Amino acid sequence: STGSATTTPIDSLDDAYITPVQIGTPAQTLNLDFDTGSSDLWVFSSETTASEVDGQTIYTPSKSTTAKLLSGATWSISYGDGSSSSGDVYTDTVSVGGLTVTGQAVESAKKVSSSFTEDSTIDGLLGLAFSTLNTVSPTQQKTFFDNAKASLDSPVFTADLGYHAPGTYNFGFIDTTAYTGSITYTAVSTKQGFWEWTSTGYAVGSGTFKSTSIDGIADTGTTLLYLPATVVSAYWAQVSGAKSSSSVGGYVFPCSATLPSFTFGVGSARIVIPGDYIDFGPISTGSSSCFGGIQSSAGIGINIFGDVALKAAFVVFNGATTPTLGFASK
Ligand SMILES: NCCN1CCOCC1
Repeated sequence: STGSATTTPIDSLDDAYITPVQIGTPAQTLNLDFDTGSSDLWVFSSETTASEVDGQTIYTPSKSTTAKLLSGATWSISYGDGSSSSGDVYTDTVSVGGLTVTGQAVESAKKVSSSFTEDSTIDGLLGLAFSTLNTVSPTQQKTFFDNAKASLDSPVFTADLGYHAPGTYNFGFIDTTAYTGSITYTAVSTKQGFWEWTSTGYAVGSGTFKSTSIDGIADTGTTLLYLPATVVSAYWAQVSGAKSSSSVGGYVFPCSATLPSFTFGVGSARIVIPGDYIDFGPISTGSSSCFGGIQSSAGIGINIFGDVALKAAFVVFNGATTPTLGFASK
């Protein structure tokens, strides 16, 4: 089998992408943030504290004839950005772009932190990292991809995010019309539960490529590109007026600038992120300063190839027994 669903930016800056997901019988469609950096499929629900719901579509398991309460199972997650959520677990039929998984764990939120409440466009998350990071306790649950894996024509999923435009998540197949050149695959370490790989280096604009190993994760659930301070400083040094701001929380630059591209290595292949993708957006509407799409990973503990980087490529998350990651230009 296969599935194909369109993913859409939630706002004019691509702060996050939402993909419609069908849950239950009859279908209840919720717009979830597909996150390759986490492994819980959780939704705003009929159990969520009313004061913490502000415009989101909720999942009501009592209205689903296929919903089954997973007795004694609870979940509680805290993300790298400081946001959190928790609640109970049901199993239900979940479909993404025509691909159906029966008995998928759907984590019904009872509580969500304020960061979630204020994003009316995000009805929950659909985790696509390895199932070893799933928070369901005591019985750890599998991700939608992990459950679908055996039934798919090929055990893979692809991310094709658009810049200020819709994109696609495909399951079980590779669309050979969606990219230029070829897909270069690279090794993945599953030791930390992430799609963790090693980039072979970088270039700033038309500069000479520097061969240097950069371990990081392909994370569709992170908005920006987070790289070592050395790399990030060499990039922003090419932009007049760029500087790190403590009030904004990172590199800002004058909105008047046209930015250089940033290239990252995938084996002997090169993915070029256009300068416009790195011009993330104004720190406020009408502001003099704009927030950088490339930021330092110094306080995080891991480098993150977030949406700024992934939207420049067709990305294959290969879930075979020994997982690999593929990148193609587009
Ligand atoms: N609620 C703050 C976080 N979110 C994250 C996704 O984009 C919008 C802002």
